[PDB]
Amino acid sequence: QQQQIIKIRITLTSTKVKQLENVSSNIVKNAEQHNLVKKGPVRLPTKVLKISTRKTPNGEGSKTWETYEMRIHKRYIDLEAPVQIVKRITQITIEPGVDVEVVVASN
Amino acid sequence: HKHKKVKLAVLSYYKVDAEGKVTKLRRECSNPTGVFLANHKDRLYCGKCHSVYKVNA
Amino acid sequence: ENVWFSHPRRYGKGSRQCRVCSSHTGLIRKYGLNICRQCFREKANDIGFNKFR
Amino acid sequence: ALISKKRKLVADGVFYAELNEFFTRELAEEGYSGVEVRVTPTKTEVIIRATRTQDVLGENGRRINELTLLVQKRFKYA
Amino acid sequence: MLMPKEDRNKIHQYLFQEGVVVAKKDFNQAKHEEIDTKNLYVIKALQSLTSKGYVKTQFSWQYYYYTLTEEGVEYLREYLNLPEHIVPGTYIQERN
RNA sequence: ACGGAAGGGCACCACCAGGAGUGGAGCCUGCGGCUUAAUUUGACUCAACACGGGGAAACUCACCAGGUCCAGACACAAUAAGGAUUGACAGAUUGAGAGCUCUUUCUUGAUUUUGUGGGUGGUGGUGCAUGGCCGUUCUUAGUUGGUGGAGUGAUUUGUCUGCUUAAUUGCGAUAACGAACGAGACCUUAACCUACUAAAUAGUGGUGCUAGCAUUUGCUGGUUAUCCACUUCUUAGAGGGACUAUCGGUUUCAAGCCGAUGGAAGUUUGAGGCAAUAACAGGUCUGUGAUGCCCUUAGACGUUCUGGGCCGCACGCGCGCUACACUGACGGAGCCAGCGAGUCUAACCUUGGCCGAGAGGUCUUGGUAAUCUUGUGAAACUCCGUCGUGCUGGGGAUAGAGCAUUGUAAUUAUUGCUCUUCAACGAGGAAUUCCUAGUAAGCGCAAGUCAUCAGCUUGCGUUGAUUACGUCCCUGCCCUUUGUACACAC
Ligand SMILES: [Mg+2]
Ligand SMILES: [Mg+2]
Ligand SMILES: [Mg+2]
Ligand SMILES: [Mg+2]
Ligand SMILES: [Mg+2]
Ligand SMILES: [Mg+2]
Ligand SMILES: [Mg+2]
Ligand SMILES: [Mg+2]
Ligand SMILES: [Mg+2]
Ligand SMILES: [Mg+2]
Ligand SMILES: [Mg+2]
Ligand SMILES: [Mg+2]
Ligand SMILES: [Mg+2]
Ligand SMILES: [Mg+2]
Ligand SMILES: [Mg+2]
Ligand SMILES: [Mg+2]
Ligand SMILES: [Mg+2]
Ligand SMILES: [Mg+2]
Ligand SMILES: [Mg+2]
Repeated sequence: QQQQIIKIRITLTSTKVKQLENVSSNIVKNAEQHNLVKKGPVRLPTKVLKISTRKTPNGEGSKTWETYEMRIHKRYIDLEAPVQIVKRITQITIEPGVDVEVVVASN
Repeated sequence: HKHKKVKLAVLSYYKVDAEGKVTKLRRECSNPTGVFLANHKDRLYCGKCHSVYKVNA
Repeated sequence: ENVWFSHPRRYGKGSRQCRVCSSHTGLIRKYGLNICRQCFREKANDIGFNKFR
Repeated sequence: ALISKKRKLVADGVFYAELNEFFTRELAEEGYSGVEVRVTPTKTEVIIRATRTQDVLGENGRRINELTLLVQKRFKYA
Repeated sequence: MLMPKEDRNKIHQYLFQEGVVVAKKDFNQAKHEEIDTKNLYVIKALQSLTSKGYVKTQFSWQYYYYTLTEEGVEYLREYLNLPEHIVPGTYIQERN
């Protein structure tokens, strides 16, 4: 409760890299002036969701195909912080379009 | 395409002044919905027993 | 009181339909869209699927 | 509830597309323009971008808690 | 064809209890969520309400959104035998 | 607009030089025809014919033979509580353990029935009534106006002789001047970064700790409060980098073009995404709870259930798979990808052990995933052998017997496996397609479809040519001049 290590991992997933990198920057900064020992934001390979469809609602025409894409960007940060203050600072100001998962480890 | 719904009165109950007490045979059993049922040909139509019915008359 | 009103629809075409139009044909099942190809085209932008290359 | 990130973010897009069409069909005379979904911990807030924000809110909150009831009932939200 | 009065009551009371119903357009579903009756029953009961008024109906992706009307609240409260205007039924209930 | 008029251009959906083929065989698959109870349909040059994401056992399904049900709102007039209506055991009947209908007598209770209106549904009609979308003209390079100039006018110039470009891209010429759309720019992706930010979900070196060797350090197995360090390789954010740079040649010495050097990169750096105006009676009413109108709506063209058909086979055509062998087949050994996908929102991707010739089974495991399947140990390929020019140990159609798996169900054989049968086919006619560099071609793999099923498609990597950097001969398209009695425009 009083200055105790937590072994936290904050996993950030999104389809919008700009805001995903804003939240990542906010986390790293809040670790910085709070003097943490943190493992920097690890960027996982982008996942490209591809859907290939015929363009024509019927079947007539030249056989033209479309490949729609969704890009999923995944990052995660590891922190060793007291639970109360980081919970207060990270529960709040959750930017839209970014899914945040905070998980405790026993490593 | 149904029963005629004729003006049926109470059946299986004979009278009340039948020289001189009420005469209703087939004393009250555990079938209240007592009540009289269908007999087709040595059979009775299971009307209330959702689980068990072991009786023949 | 109706035992004759249902035949198995657990697998195959008849077991699935578009969540938008209820069509069993051209259905996209990747990632659990369960939308037909025509409706996906008309709705890909606000699902998050875009054309880049 | 134990879903992969791929299928989760696809479902989130499909949720948005259905919400958008529902509001398009319901909020016609209300001048509905678009919708935005912010998912915060313990609460998901749905912002409806509309021209006349009076009739969409009805009187004392009419047609906005009706919509909240409909949205949570279709999408199984507590 | 028909519909038991108990099921029609348990749908009307559910409708009046919060003002809205959502029913997936799936006949044969045999169980609506949070209404103890057939999905076909809720769809047709609410359709009978809609045709005579009393209810607004919107479809939107196979799901049958149903809303009570200000004139159908009076009919439902007379139907369910509830105190007159004592219970709004139940839109303006807590937050106000 | 058209021309069996002249000129100029452009383009491997044109040709030249060639490569691989296709057309010939057997199979697969779509189409017509024939057959049929039905063999549901739409589309017919490019711009129909592995297309409708169309790999149909049921479902899908629209068709055929049948059987149910109403999921016919609502309003009005009757029908009823001396009961408008509902549902059934058993038997007959029925494909049926459908009370469908009868026999029967129970059950239920203005929830319904009948008629009238009025609704609803419909993969019913009409794509020549429409919307949306898509395809095509055309991915070509084209379109438009303000002011000015020409003309009574419709119209015209600008928007062009030439040169140049992939480009109406430009340089120029110039009664035009300055502009807008389109092109380009842009965006995504591929290639470079020992420079930045960091990583036990990526990797590497030491070793706290070891450890197994053969040896005395080469190969390796292990732990990150059962260690230290780092970022080259991987990842992805921010940036940088190319601008055809430099030099030479050539050009009306301009736009540009060519060569060399350098460079990760010099074909618009490669490939794509988006993509103007005006149109087509192009396709789709069978994607849509898009839709007008017509048709139908209870003995239904609504919906469901059972069975069947969609696959039916004198035949004609299209996309294809496998081949005709030794640049090979077969056996053994070597043995290397990239793009993916994946279950508790229920059985998905499956390691390992065991069993079985095999297909497969079985007991566990890990993975909601840079973590585990998975180093997807892929095939072609490489090496060593067997065969030896024989329709042969090429080829694997057809067919028999059996073992399995998916599924409610496999017969008209779902598919797989085993043994057996061992056809045509000896390189393919007239004709015809695609293609210029990591391309063609060969080779597989993942994904879509998907319970099962790919000989299909969409992508991905592996191996990796030959030929030409051109022309207007053929074909098509565009432009200019010209002729027209065409404008429903040859
Ligand atoms: Mg040639
Ligand atoms: Mg051939
Ligand atoms: Mg052939
Ligand atoms: Mg059938
Ligand atoms: Mg002018
Ligand atoms: Mg002009
Ligand atoms: Mg432009
Ligand atoms: Mg451009
Ligand atoms: Mg690096
Ligand atoms: Mg047309
Ligand atoms: Mg067929
Ligand atoms: Mg790999
Ligand atoms: Mg032989
Ligand atoms: Mg052989
Ligand atoms: Mg054999
Ligand atoms: Mg099949
Ligand atoms: Mg196909
Ligand atoms: Mg040709
Ligand atoms: Mg003449």
